[PDB]
Amino acid sequence: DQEIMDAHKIYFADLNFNPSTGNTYINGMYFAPTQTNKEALDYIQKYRVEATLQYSGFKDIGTKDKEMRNYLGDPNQPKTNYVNLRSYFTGGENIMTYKKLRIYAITPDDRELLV
Amino acid sequence: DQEIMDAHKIYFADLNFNPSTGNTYINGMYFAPTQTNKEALDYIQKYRVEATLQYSGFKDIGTKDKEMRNYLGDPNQPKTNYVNLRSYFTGGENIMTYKKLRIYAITPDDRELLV
Amino acid sequence: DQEIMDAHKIYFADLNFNPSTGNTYINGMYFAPTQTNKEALDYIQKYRVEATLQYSGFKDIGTKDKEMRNYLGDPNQPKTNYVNLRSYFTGGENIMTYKKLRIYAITPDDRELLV
Amino acid sequence: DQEIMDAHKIYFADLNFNPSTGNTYINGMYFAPTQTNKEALDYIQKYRVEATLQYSGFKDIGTKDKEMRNYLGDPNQPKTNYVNLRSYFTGGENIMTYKKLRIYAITPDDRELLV
Amino acid sequence: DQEIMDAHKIYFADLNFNPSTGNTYINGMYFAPTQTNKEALDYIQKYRVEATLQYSGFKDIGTKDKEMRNYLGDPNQPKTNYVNLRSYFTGGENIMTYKKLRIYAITPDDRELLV
Amino acid sequence: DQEIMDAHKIYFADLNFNPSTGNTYINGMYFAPTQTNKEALDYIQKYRVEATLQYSGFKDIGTKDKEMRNYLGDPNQPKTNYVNLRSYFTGGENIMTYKKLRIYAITPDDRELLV
Amino acid sequence: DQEIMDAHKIYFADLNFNPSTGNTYINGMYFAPTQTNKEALDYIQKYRVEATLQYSGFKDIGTKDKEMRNYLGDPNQPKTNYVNLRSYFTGGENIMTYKKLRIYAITPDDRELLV
Amino acid sequence: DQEIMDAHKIYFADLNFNPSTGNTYINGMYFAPTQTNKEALDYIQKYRVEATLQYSGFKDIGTKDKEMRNYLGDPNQPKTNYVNLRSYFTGGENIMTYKKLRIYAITPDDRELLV
Amino acid sequence: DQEIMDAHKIYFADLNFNPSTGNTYINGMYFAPTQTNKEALDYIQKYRVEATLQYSGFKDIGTKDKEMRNYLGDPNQPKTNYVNLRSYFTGGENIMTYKKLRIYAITPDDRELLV
Amino acid sequence: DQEIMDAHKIYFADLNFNPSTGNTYINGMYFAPTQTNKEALDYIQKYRVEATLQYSGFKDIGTKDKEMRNYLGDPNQPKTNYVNLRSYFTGGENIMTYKKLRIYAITPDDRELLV
Amino acid sequence: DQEIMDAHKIYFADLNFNPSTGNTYINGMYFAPTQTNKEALDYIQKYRVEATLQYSGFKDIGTKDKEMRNYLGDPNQPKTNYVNLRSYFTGGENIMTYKKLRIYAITPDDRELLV
Amino acid sequence: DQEIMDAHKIYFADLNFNPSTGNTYINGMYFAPTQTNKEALDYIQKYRVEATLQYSGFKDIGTKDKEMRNYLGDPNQPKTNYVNLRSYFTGGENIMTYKKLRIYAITPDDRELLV
Amino acid sequence: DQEIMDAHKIYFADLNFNPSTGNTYINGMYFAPTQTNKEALDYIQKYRVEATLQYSGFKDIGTKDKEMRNYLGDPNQPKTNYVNLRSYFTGGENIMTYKKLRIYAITPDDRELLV
Amino acid sequence: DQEIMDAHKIYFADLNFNPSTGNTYINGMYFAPTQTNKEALDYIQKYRVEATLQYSGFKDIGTKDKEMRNYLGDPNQPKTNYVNLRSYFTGGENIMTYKKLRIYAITPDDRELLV
Repeated sequence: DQEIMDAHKIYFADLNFNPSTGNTYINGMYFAPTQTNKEALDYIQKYRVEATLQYSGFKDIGTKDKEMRNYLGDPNQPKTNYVNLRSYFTGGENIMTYKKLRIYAITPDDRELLV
Repeated sequence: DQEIMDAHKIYFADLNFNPSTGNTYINGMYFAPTQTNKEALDYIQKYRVEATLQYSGFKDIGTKDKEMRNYLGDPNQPKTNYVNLRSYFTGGENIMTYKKLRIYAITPDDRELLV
Repeated sequence: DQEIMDAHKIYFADLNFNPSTGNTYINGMYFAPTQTNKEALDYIQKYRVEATLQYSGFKDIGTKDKEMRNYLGDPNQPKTNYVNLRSYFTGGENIMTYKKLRIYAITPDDRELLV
Repeated sequence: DQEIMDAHKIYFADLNFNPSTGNTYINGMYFAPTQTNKEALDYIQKYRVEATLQYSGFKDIGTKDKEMRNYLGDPNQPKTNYVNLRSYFTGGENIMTYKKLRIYAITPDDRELLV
Repeated sequence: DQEIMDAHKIYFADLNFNPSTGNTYINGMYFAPTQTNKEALDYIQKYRVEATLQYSGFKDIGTKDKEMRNYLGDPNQPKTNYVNLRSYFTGGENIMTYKKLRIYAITPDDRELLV
Repeated sequence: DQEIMDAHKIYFADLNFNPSTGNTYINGMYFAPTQTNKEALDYIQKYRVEATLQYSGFKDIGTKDKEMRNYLGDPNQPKTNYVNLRSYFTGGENIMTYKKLRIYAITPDDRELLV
Repeated sequence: DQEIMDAHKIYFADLNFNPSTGNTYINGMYFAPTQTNKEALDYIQKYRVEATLQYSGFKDIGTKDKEMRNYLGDPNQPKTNYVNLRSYFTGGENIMTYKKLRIYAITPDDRELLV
Repeated sequence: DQEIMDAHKIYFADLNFNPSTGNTYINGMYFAPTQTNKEALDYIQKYRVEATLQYSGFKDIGTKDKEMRNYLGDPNQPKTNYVNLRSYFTGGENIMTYKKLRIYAITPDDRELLV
Repeated sequence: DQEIMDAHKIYFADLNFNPSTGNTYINGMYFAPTQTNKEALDYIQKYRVEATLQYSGFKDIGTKDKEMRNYLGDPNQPKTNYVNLRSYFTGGENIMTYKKLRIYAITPDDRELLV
Repeated sequence: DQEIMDAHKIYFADLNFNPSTGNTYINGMYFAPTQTNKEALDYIQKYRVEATLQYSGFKDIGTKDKEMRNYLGDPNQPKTNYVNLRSYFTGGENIMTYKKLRIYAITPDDRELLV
Repeated sequence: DQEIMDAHKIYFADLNFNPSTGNTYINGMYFAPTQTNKEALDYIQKYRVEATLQYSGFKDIGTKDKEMRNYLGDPNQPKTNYVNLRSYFTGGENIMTYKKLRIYAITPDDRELLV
Repeated sequence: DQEIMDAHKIYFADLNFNPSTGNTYINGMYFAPTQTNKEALDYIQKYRVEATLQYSGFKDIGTKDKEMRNYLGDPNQPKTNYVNLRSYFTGGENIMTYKKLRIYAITPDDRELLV
Repeated sequence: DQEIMDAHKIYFADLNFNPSTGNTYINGMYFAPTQTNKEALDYIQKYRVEATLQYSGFKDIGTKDKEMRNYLGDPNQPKTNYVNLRSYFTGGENIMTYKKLRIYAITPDDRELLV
Repeated sequence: DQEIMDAHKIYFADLNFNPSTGNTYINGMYFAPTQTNKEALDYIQKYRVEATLQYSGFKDIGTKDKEMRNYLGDPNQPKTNYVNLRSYFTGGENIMTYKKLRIYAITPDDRELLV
């Protein structure tokens, strides 16, 4: 059901501010808030990132799975998807310049979100 | 038992005040307080709102179900119905200008309350 | 055993004081303290009030049941009857001007206490 | 300026509730809240009560003076008069049945308030 | 310097929310925030309200004076004017339906703000 | 001593993070940290901003003065200059897109910093 | 075993002091502390008081049973008898002027203690 | 002015309760509450007791002076006299059986109060 | 095994100090600390005291049993015997003048310790 | 005035209890409580002890002076004398076996108290 | 699978700072953070150190086993290996000068990390 | 395996400092820390001390058993032996002058440690 | 007095440990602890550093003055010199690799300490 | 007055215990407690130590002065002398093996105490 699986462009990233610097880091993505007609988040299973770290930026980080907790940290909401940007093969932090998001169902590799 | 199912005009909405603004938002409706002769709240099951958000106001929000907790937050009261204005497909807040309330039993779509 | 069921004239009401007004509201009646010869409180079951609210005073409020907790809030006392003036079909508060108390055993409607 | 000195009928009494009884006692009178045209509270000086105590009710209690603190215990209000019902020749408490209020300027004895 | 003394239309009122009701009351007006070219708030001295109370709404309340504290309760701001809606000849509360605002310099009576 | 008064390009802005949004606001500029050869911050006196607010972005905000507190909130540092982005003719917040900084000595209007 | 059942004259009453009065009230009787030769407290079962209340003093109060807790509120003591002066058909308090103590075994009515 | 100096029969003693005994001890006498016509407490100066201690009861204790603090420990009361039963030549405590009260003005020795 | 059952002369008493007196009372006896060769504390079972109370000193108090808790209140010690001077037929306290200690095995009455 | 200076036999010592021993030590003597006829404590000035320490008991300790604080640690008492058993040429503690008390006025050496 | 078992050069040691000295001690090694292609940490089992202590530095310390807790003390990370530098036959502390790390699989003794 | 059972000379004693004295007491011995080649602590079972107490120093104290808790109070250490110097037939404390340590396996009495 | 002003080689640096890194930073130098014969710290006045920062390491930092507080943070010590490594023209932190220390009396530039 | 200035052999040292070692360090000497006949501590002024440190033990430490605080840390004692073992030219700690104590009056160098 390919095309509507590409059609969930609305998204939100979770932030973390560091004082005594001037920048904000990403530590998670509250992904695909539940609209009226969207239940294709059952077929899609696995996620893969290619981000920009603080040291040696563009690199493959690895493939992990979704963790459906909530939307916007609110208890009375549906369960939406959430890409966790911590359980990944990294040591540094992640910044907000550019990023690529390769997504794995059974055998596609669709690029679903580009900043 | 249609007509008395339309005859429960008494209602109350639950509020939330924001300081450093001047307005009050709605976050729930303590609906149909129990009068002497009203037990038609068993047949009615599902609810649907069409409200005015802070951004792109009039839109269909979706259909959800009742949560009979209490009336006016008081422990020694009967159980009345309560439309929860949080478990709905929204991201913003809701305001107090105008609203429409489409109600679903088995196959009617009766408009039960208009502000 | 009708007449002694009418003969329990001693009673006490439970109060609630509001500051920044000048009046006191009723929120319960510790009813029929246990005297030496009174065990007719087993046959009587249900109670009904016709009180004076803060808005639209004299009206039928409804029929409810007894809740034998204690007398005067004291732990080492017998269990006496208690009319709860909260689990009743009302929204406002109750005041101390005038009141009527219609009491239901199997099929009498005896008026047991008049202020 | 006699007649307007009689014309300040609006008043308020300060209460004290005792639990494990059913009554409320008077312990002060926030007297003559400041209206638009009333500055005759400068000429009047002394006050005298004839109240109903808990024991041997109607008796002369004595003559004392005013204590202009506030109105309704609120800091941002004008200063109004206040009859203190504690600095008086009594030992018991005062109740809310009936009372007489004899007021002393230079040589009148005007009865200013009757309950 | 009459006309610019009429030209300060930007304003803000200070609110107070009561739970277990559904309304919000006014208890002050943070008046005339300091724009780039406005120093006519020195000539104007006294204020007078004609509001709508909870009981017997439209009435003259009286004339009082300004209290320059701050703007929006913030310490690092200029001093702006503030109409205090408490030091006025009233006993009840004030609501948000309609209001009239008669303002007194030396001898004008300009109506400066109408809701 | 014009040119070195233009030559203090190193700067730092003070931030404020809002949760339940995704952005960071500016609320001050710790300006011109003290290098080895820079004592031209005595001649310069007044500052003027032209920023982008949350509503009606590009506008003249006004002219104010410096407040030499510290650098980076640290007690054992020299006193450097600080543009306060709060004591200015605004009501909303300020964001980080674009900004202009017009600076006033006796009679120049030098643009000292552009983002 | 009648006579030694009368021979336990040593006793102690439990007190309660009220400030802002001058008197002390009785609220229990730690009865018959265990001497060397006294085990007749097994045959005796029920107790009855005729005391002096604060209002309408001498009256029959009723028959109740013993509650063997301790002696003098001390944990390392034997269990002695205790007449509870609270679980009795009264509303007021009890005072220390005069009292009568009618005691019920199977069919005697022995007066065991007189003050 | 001898006779009215004898005519102040109203009095009150201050108590102290000891638990794990059954008695109450006297530790002060709030003496001569202020009635309407009594200002003979200026001429009288010194006091002397002959009480009953816990050991070797009836003995002369000594002569001391008055300490006008208040009446009944209440701040808004007049100043009345107070015999302090602690600053006296004793080591034990005082009990409530019998007492004699020898009072010294310039040269009388009037017995003013007998229990 | 009589004689070594008499040969445990080492002992210790447990004290209790009262301030505002000058004396110390006995409230227990940590009896027979465990030496190298002493296991005759198994055959001996019951104890009896004849002490000096505060009132009517020398009297038989009664027979009770041992409570092997510890020695000197220390957790890492063996279990030694302990005569409890509280679970005995008394009402007052015990003092340190003179005492007699009659000890009961099956049928001896050996006096084991004399002060 | 020699003989009455010898006639103040009533005295009291201040104690200190040590747990994990069995004894009580002396750390002060509240000396000569004020009786009715005793004001010879003005002429006497200096004190000298010959006590029994924990090590090398009977020895001259030295001469010191009185410290009139109170009697029995009570604030509402007269000032009586107090021999301080700490400001003396010792290192150990003092016990309660035997003691001698040599007292120095101008030139007598009267032994005033012997235990 | 020998060579890639040698190819995990990335590592991290856990530190402990002592104030009132100038040095930092090692108390653990968070070993082999999980990269993309490394699952040879299953075959390797046992570890052995030859470190430099504070006293008699170079010595064999002994052979122990791995404790897979986390990486960098972070809960949302994979499980990596951890050499515990406490459960080893030592008494002193370990310093940061030089160290040797002999590692035991079934029968190799590969030196895996040298500082 | 006698000789290596004698060869564990490394040891450590556990201390306890008393203020207001100048000495330190022994209250345990963390015995035989685990070296590389020592597992003879399984055959040895029982211990016996001959120490110097505060009173009547050199005496046989008795035979007790080992309590393998830890080494140096540290949780991540092996279990080593520990002679408890409290569960022994003593009443006083132990000091650090001289000591003898007689150790019991099945039938030897080897002296293992001498200070 | 040049040469002994060079002869104070003993020194100490003050540290600061950062967790979640592996290094320690310098934030001060407790300089020249007071030996027996050293009072040349009066003539020397000013100090200058050339350190290695975290970014663009070797650079002139500037000239500042001494702050004689203490030695090793201890209150009962003499006053020694202290180079403050914070009041210097820097923004980053300082590390422990290499450093140069140029010292200014009236007109020498002696290098006093090299790591 | 030389010889009695040598005759004050009684002394006491102040200790400091370190856990996780086995030793106690000296950090002060409460010197010459005040006996009956000793007031030669006025002529003596200065002190000098030659102790054994933790590193390079026997060395001259320097000359300092007395600090008369108290004896044994007790407030109600005379003022005795106190050698402070902290304000001395050292960096390490001091131990309890051997020590020499050279004392300076005007021109003697008497060795007053040897351990």
